[PDB]
Amino acid sequence: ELEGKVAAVTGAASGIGLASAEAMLAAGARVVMVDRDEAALKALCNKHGDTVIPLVVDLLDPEDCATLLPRVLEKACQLDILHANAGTYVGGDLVDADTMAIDRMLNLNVNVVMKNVHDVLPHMIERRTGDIIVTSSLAAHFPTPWEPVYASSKWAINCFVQTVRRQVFKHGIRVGSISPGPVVSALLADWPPEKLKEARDSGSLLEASDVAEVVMFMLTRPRGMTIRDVLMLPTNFDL
Amino acid sequence: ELEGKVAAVTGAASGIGLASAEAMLAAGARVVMVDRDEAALKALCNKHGDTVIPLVVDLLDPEDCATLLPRVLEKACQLDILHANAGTYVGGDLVDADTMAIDRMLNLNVNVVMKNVHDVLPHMIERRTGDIIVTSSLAAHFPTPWEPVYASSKWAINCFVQTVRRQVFKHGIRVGSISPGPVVSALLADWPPEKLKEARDSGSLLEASDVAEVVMFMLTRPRGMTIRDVLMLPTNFDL
Amino acid sequence: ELEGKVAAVTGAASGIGLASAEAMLAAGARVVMVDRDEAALKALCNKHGDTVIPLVVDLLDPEDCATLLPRVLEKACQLDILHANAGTYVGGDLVDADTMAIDRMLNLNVNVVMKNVHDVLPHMIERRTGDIIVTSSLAAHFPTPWEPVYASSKWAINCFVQTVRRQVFKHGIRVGSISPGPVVSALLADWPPEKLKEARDSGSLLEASDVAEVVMFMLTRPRGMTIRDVLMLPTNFDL
Amino acid sequence: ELEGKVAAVTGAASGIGLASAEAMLAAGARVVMVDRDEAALKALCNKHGDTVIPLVVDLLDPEDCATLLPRVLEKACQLDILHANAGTYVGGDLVDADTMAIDRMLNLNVNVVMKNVHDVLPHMIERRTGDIIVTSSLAAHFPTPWEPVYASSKWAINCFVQTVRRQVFKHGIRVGSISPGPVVSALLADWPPEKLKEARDSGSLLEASDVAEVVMFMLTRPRGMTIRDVLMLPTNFDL
Ligand SMILES: OC[C@@H](O)[C@@H](O)[C@H](O)[C@@H](O)CO
Ligand SMILES: OC[C@@H](O)[C@@H](O)[C@H](O)[C@@H](O)CO
Ligand SMILES: OC[C@@H](O)[C@@H](O)[C@H](O)[C@@H](O)CO
Ligand SMILES: OC[C@@H](O)[C@@H](O)[C@H](O)[C@@H](O)CO
Repeated sequence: ELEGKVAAVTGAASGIGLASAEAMLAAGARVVMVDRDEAALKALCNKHGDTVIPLVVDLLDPEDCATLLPRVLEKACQLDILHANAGTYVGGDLVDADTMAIDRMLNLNVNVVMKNVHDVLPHMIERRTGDIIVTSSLAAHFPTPWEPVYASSKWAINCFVQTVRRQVFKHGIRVGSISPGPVVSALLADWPPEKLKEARDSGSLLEASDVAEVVMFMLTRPRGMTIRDVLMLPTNFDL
Repeated sequence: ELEGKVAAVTGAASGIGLASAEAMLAAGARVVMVDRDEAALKALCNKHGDTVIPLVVDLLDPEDCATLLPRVLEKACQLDILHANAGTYVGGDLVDADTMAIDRMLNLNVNVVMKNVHDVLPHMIERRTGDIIVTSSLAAHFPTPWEPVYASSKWAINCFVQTVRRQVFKHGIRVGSISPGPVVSALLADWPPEKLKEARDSGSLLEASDVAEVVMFMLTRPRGMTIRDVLMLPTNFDL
Repeated sequence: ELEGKVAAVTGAASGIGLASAEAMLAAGARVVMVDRDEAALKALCNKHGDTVIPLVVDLLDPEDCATLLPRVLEKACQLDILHANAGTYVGGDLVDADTMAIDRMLNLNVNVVMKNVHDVLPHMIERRTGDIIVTSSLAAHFPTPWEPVYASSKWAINCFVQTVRRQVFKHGIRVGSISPGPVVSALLADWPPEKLKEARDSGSLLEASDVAEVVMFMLTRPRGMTIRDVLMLPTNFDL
Repeated sequence: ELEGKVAAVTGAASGIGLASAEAMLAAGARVVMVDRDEAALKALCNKHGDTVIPLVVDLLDPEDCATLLPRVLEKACQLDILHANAGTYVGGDLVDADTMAIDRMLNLNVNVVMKNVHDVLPHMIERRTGDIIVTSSLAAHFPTPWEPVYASSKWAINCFVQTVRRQVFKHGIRVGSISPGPVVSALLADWPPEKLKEARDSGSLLEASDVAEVVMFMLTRPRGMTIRDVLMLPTNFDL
């Protein structure tokens, strides 16, 4: 079980963040779902009763990112887990892409992730026990030619995770990430035609509910042990 | 459960291979323990009844490595899993080390691992379903200055695993590895004084029984999904 | 020689960008020095005569980053080389650092670098011949525990460079980077006390004039060949 | 110039080792060419006069690898440079390849390289000044799916080089490697049909004489600076 522990999930309104939030709830926890889409959250706040706490944060406003931390402790307190799942996608060639989404992407996939971790760590250091999981990707361990802006952001995540945990583990904290291949998501529309055609694998891609069990296996682990990364991909995906 | 599946484990006579073999047996499987030490195996063949099949193979004789495959099918058949856990250690500076152990190490940590995989794959391609797990290390993802010969071998393993699975997954096969930090083992005597002192962490290092559960989680996984690597280390180990 | 070719250098007002700009000038080229400090540039515009073109760009305003490209072609045209040397530093623990510099850093070390490349590439694709060099770091190939925010940005650069060149080389373009260890720079004040003490190596660290010769060796290279990266560090630096 | 320095080159009888040996000779040095093919060496010993010293070493006999070091000091002494260029190739799928060449390859591409370095280092530590260059490959920085056995060996080389230099640089020694893409070589016959077709690039591949100049640039470098690696590939090669 997850006893009476509290967890926060960015981008929880949909996709992996959604699957991760629902799986934590099952194990017995209050979960604070964070995303920009309140209308999407609303439907979750009721058919999930009481234990689902919504928190609307653009997360792309420096003022909003800082709202995050205290608001969690305000709304529920008892923070023991953070899951920075918030992420986007930009694929194809570098030209033919706008300067805009780029900025927005790296800031959400890198800047936001770091700031969130930076802002929630003081709590865990006083309290001791802390747990942090970042949503990485298979692109963190491969130079995928068709997503230069996306893979690079995940390479930054790879470094950041293993390096930051080296300066925090003395305070009873665990840090890790999940590096999944392609997964069913609205983000699949943001792909280029390079591959995708690959993602037509009758090896039904990866289901977002499957990675959540890995997240649980990472959380539900002897405190003495830390799982820093997990490389998972659809068996019938060529990479 | 592991139904009536059969598995083979190199270096199963002790350490991680030993923990891995025992955990498979629990899930319900015949396991072929492979190692050079028959006297060590003997004690396992009886107090583990019937389901423990011994196979004495030096594994450092080209003639013996080839004995491996048919002998498994001879002794029990029904091979669905291979675990290349056989490995050794060489630490310290490069000078002050003998040319000999080196050769012996790389051959066992690289040459033997590959040959074993090469020799058991034909079976799985005809049969379809196959599963392969290689025992890697945290050194596969770090340039540890105090074990030049050991880390490099694990970097080769990192490449080999993810690259070989790209040319086999079309035949219903899963390939992956486990990259654990330091673990209680007779190999701990082979360490230099560089760190080790680190391994005095009252964060009781890593227990070999804990990684075995990760191996099960890798095996006991939807066939559609493949876990390629798992980074685990003692929480109180600085790396 | 660099014939009548033109080059642009970000952060050219000081440090590696300064050394790189001066070395190009020697080989025979007009160089557009780009930086926020006009007063620093001014002194360079006169004691370097005619061939030094200044361009004041904050580079941390989306409106200013887009000013870059046309202004180069406006001020001098004939662009054949881009050098994205602009970068900053953030070291120490993650806590004890402000959310602000972080954002500013990743945006300059990642977002700005990409946008600059994105905006200058169309020219080279029409013209054919193009050359791009990014200033990376030794941290691009190591998880330095004491600079989590800086190393991660360089890991992104490592991916970005080798991956972007795979989708441009068909148009007669070369892309690469330089990954130097610590070098004498005003950025040395931004270091933590972790190491630095190392940088007291009577092995006089690395001189910024030495890396510039590597840049020339990268540029001054058979067009048929592309140098993608160069790992250089002070001989007496432990990493 | 290379003053009156002496250098040793493994696999110098042909290919990159051949180009490297000839380029050193030009700069002014005695060079000991090492290879299994005496008949190939013979033709070099005469039309290259006096400064070319042959040394026939199988290099795949543990007894022969140890012959190496003293014999160099026997034949010429004054060793200041070692170049471990000796290497082979194995491509295609893992099945369809023999256990034999594999063993032979990893031993020559990994075991032999290490042993050679291990055996020549004591000299340089007493003498102080030393220089070591290992012939790596682009495969050291990519998981090439069509050469599992070759790339993995180069990943080991990548670790070995940067990690070994960390425990030797205090004795006035420089260590590095060259990571070139595909190059014209008799080893081109050992390729699979996967790509090769790529190597039909009218971007004339890479010429072995071009990498030698990089080697010189690595050697001919301020002692205070060490070039640890150089990533070079044919501009019109997709990787
Ligand atoms: O939804 C994005 C996906 O989860 C990510 O993993 C990459 O797109 C994939 O790895 C391709 O490299
Ligand atoms: O028993 C060996 C250990 O399991 C291995 O993981 C390394 O020694 C460790 O990672 C140090 O880098
Ligand atoms: O000025 C910054 C320096 O050039 C950079 O290279 C890193 O600080 C160094 O590598 C430490 O890892
Ligand atoms: O002759 C071998 C070649 O030099 C090597 O570099 C690889 O074959 C190439 O990189 C393919 O990955």
